[PDB]
Amino acid sequence: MQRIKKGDKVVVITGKNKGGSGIVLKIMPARQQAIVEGLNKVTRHKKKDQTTKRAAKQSTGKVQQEAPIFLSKLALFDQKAKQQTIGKIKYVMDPKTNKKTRVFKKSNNTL
Amino acid sequence: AKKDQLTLRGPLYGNNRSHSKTITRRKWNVNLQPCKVKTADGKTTRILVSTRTLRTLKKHNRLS
RNA sequence: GGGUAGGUGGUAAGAACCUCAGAUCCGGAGAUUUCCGAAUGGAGCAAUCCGGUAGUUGGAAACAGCUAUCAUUAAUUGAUGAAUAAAUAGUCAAUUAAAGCAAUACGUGGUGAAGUGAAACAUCUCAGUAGCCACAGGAAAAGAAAACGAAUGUGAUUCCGUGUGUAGUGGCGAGCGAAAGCGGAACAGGCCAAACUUAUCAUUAGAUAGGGGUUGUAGGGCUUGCAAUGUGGACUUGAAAACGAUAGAAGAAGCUGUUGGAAAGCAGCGCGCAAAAGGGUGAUAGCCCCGUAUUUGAAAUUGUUUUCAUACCUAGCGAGAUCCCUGAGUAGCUCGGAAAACGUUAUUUUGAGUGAAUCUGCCCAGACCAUUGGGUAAGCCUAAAUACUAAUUAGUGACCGAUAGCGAAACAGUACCGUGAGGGAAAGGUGAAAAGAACCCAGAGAUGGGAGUGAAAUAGAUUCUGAAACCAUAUGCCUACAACG
RNA sequence: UUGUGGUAGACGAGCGUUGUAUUGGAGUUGAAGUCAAAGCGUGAGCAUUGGUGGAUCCAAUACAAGUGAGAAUGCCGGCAUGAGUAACGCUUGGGAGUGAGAAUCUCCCAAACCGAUUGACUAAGGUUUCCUGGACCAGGGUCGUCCUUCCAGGGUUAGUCUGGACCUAAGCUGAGGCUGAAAAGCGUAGGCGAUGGACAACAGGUUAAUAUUCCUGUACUUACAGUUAGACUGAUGGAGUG
RNA sequence: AAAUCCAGGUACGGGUGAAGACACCCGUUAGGCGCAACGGGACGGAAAGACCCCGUGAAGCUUUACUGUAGCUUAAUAUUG
Ligand SMILES: [Mg+2]
Ligand SMILES: [Mg+2]
Ligand SMILES: [Mg+2]
Ligand SMILES: [Mg+2]
Ligand SMILES: [Mg+2]
Ligand SMILES: [Mg+2]
Ligand SMILES: [Mg+2]
Ligand SMILES: [Mg+2]
Ligand SMILES: [Mg+2]
Ligand SMILES: [Mg+2]
Ligand SMILES: [Mg+2]
Ligand SMILES: [Mg+2]
Ligand SMILES: [Mg+2]
Ligand SMILES: [Mg+2]
Ligand SMILES: [Mg+2]
Ligand SMILES: [Mg+2]
Ligand SMILES: [Mg+2]
Ligand SMILES: [Mg+2]
Ligand SMILES: [Mg+2]
Ligand SMILES: [Mg+2]
Ligand SMILES: [Mg+2]
Ligand SMILES: [Mg+2]
Ligand SMILES: [Mg+2]
Ligand SMILES: [Mg+2]
Ligand SMILES: [Mg+2]
Ligand SMILES: [Mg+2]
Ligand SMILES: [Mg+2]
Ligand SMILES: [Mg+2]
Ligand SMILES: [Mg+2]
Ligand SMILES: [Mg+2]
Ligand SMILES: [Mg+2]
Ligand SMILES: [Mg+2]
Ligand SMILES: [Mg+2]
Ligand SMILES: [Mg+2]
Ligand SMILES: [Mg+2]
Ligand SMILES: [Mg+2]
Ligand SMILES: [Mg+2]
Ligand SMILES: [Mg+2]
Ligand SMILES: [Mg+2]
Ligand SMILES: [Mg+2]
Ligand SMILES: [Mg+2]
Ligand SMILES: [Mg+2]
Ligand SMILES: [Mg+2]
Ligand SMILES: [Mg+2]
Ligand SMILES: [Mg+2]
Ligand SMILES: [Mg+2]
Ligand SMILES: [Mg+2]
Ligand SMILES: [Mg+2]
Ligand SMILES: [Mg+2]
Ligand SMILES: [Mg+2]
Ligand SMILES: [Mg+2]
Repeated sequence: MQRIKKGDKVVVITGKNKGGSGIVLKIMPARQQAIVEGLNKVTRHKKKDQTTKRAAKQSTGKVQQEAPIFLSKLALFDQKAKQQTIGKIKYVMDPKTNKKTRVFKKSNNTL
Repeated sequence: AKKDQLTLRGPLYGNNRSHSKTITRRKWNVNLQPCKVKTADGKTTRILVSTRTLRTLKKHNRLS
């Protein structure tokens, strides 16, 4: 399975942004990146191009989007625990459904 | 080729040594001669064999 | 089958979809596989043209779709059949194999030079090398003594060390150079012909298919007895098990502060280890991530080994007879060559000619003869150690790091040169992240100057660092009566 | 105390580069590289500081070398000198327009050369160079708003034309077959092979680019089937013509 | 653009010198730098002299040079009575 999936809450443990909590919107496995909303906001200088029906307007000024972040800098956020902390996860397989599930190793919380 | 038809024995390549031991490549050819071999009273083919094989056939009462 | 939550190959954003009834992706097994090309229906200037035959569907037929088949050679079988009665030659049909390519590498065989050295050159060397051709194989070749050789000797072949640069061989010059013995790697010995016998061929068999036999301290056959039902193979089919190969699963351990754009660096306090190999993460991380040590797992295909059964092959010691068999244009010999270290010679081989004997036999022990001794030619097959790497997996380097390393780090045998064979380059690095510079000014525009992003824009796509030669600008000094390495 | 010129040459002692092995040390508070400066050594050589640079490097003792560049009419790359020099490879003037910019682009009027040709149709070859619009990185021996250059789109219509589905010449290939150490060479029957033979379409119009091909008009030729009438049909071979 | 180019700030007379000097010795002359000319010199440039000699160099050709050989011719022997 994968450490980070599309949807789970995640934070950053290194870089300029420390303790930045967000939701992963999309995961690129090949480049080992991850787009997390609200973090790594870059502002491309949007030019103007008019060669299509939609390009006839293409209103783009100082649009702030999302920059991808290396998957190593991401860490899963705990929610079930009363005192939330950042830890590592296991890949135990519960015989109830025989499906692999991530479980933290500093607690007993699933996913 | 200049070779027997019963056997496959062909030419023999060697050296032509003379006085002063000068080397020149030469070829010994087999004594190919025409002969007719009867086989069950028929097919008297005019095969081309060497004299050695001809002598063998003669001593074998023309058997091949 | 594995495995998930993403995917629609790269220069590549966007549009439109697919995907939790399990996608994309990885592995095993299959399906489809245009035309040229061994090309093989015929041709031909390769990737084109022109068909025949037998079916089947439309048409009223020509015709047009949709299928299968149609080359040559060799072997076997059957039919037909000339000169010429029979019979062959030939013709036709059916079945089975062969064609070709490559691994710039190893093997065998045929053919086979020259540059060069000898300080010239012809014998000789180079060299049985290069090249040309034929045939393979996973290795090939060789192979079970008519042997070595001088002894109370060894007992197939192959490869390594030594014997030794020794005995020898050489216009005795340049040079060439073993075979014994000894120490090692591996080790395996089998099977036909003839006798004798069985059955069948107008049985003129001198032929076909069986039993019997495979040799040297001679063997086998002929007749007559004892002991045998085993051990072992280079061996066929099956069944079972084990060890693997082709995807994978799990896989421990860290926070704080400081410089900094960014920590993983530094410092403090800790922790894990059968994991301190490595890669990435904004600098230099055992504890951030992927992994590694370790424990594991295969539906399907495939490799090795073992066990059981089952085919095939595989068996000792006597007696008497005194009879038969033991590989012929063969071994020798003569005339020309060659192989062996030998420049031809005892041994091996052959183009021409001639030509033996049959265990009281034949060959050998460097001319040759006698004594002694060794061995059984003229028939075949043979695993292992040995030679090599185009390719698949893992890994290593006191090997290279864009003039180096393969000619080729990039789309290189490309661009390009030549009618053709053939010859044959150069060229890598923005930044952690394109956040690749919106906007303003001059300009026709590229572009430049600001602004903005960024730690850095003198990192700006001309994109790591940026040397010298070379070209320009400038502070200071000197230079227009002056013969200048 | 005696000495210390020196080529060929002999001998001895050292420096420097890259990497490896053992020790220690420095480095985003800035390593290598790289530039400058008024330093230290007997020599190869070695430091200090500052600028640029952005991640490795240094000292000691040993070890191994693709280990030291000024010359080879040396190889490769760059840049000078000659020198803004020779040369720019046969064809004039003006008006109007476009354009930011015009001797060179567009149009018009002349002018000058070709006129058995610089005119027109095609074979061979070339392979999109053809037409339209746009552009002025590069190429054009100047310039360029323009080009046979570049970009985007488009363009080649056959029963009668040129060649196959027809035929042969020189010649090539060639089952069998002959010859030859091998590869192969020769060659019969067959099969290819035009630069030749046989074979039915002419006139006009149309698009920016095609036209005996598309359109209009009028024709012709060869096959197959049905039908009417007449006739016995007559080749893979013989003969004539070709 | 081009061949060329050791670095140049590149006079003349007599002498000297590897024997014919822009550069040496002794004298004479000459302000710095161009442009257009013409060729005296720079033993000017282009071509590792083709002439000559040397090399125990190469190649072509010739002959009663040497050693061989294709081909031609003669004899023995086998096919061969
Ligand atoms: Mg010779
Ligand atoms: Mg599946
Ligand atoms: Mg020679
Ligand atoms: Mg010599
Ligand atoms: Mg010599
Ligand atoms: Mg073998
Ligand atoms: Mg895992
Ligand atoms: Mg882990
Ligand atoms: Mg690390
Ligand atoms: Mg003998
Ligand atoms: Mg020899
Ligand atoms: Mg005996
Ligand atoms: Mg003797
Ligand atoms: Mg024998
Ligand atoms: Mg290279
Ligand atoms: Mg380079
Ligand atoms: Mg070409
Ligand atoms: Mg700028
Ligand atoms: Mg530059
Ligand atoms: Mg640079
Ligand atoms: Mg003055
Ligand atoms: Mg004066
Ligand atoms: Mg003077
Ligand atoms: Mg002076
Ligand atoms: Mg001295
Ligand atoms: Mg070192
Ligand atoms: Mg520095
Ligand atoms: Mg060197
Ligand atoms: Mg030059
Ligand atoms: Mg100049
Ligand atoms: Mg001049
Ligand atoms: Mg002039
Ligand atoms: Mg001029
Ligand atoms: Mg002109
Ligand atoms: Mg003019
Ligand atoms: Mg005129
Ligand atoms: Mg013309
Ligand atoms: Mg073109
Ligand atoms: Mg045009
Ligand atoms: Mg235009
Ligand atoms: Mg121009
Ligand atoms: Mg028509
Ligand atoms: Mg034809
Ligand atoms: Mg013609
Ligand atoms: Mg036209
Ligand atoms: Mg120049
Ligand atoms: Mg003198
Ligand atoms: Mg000379
Ligand atoms: Mg000579
Ligand atoms: Mg010579
Ligand atoms: Mg004669």
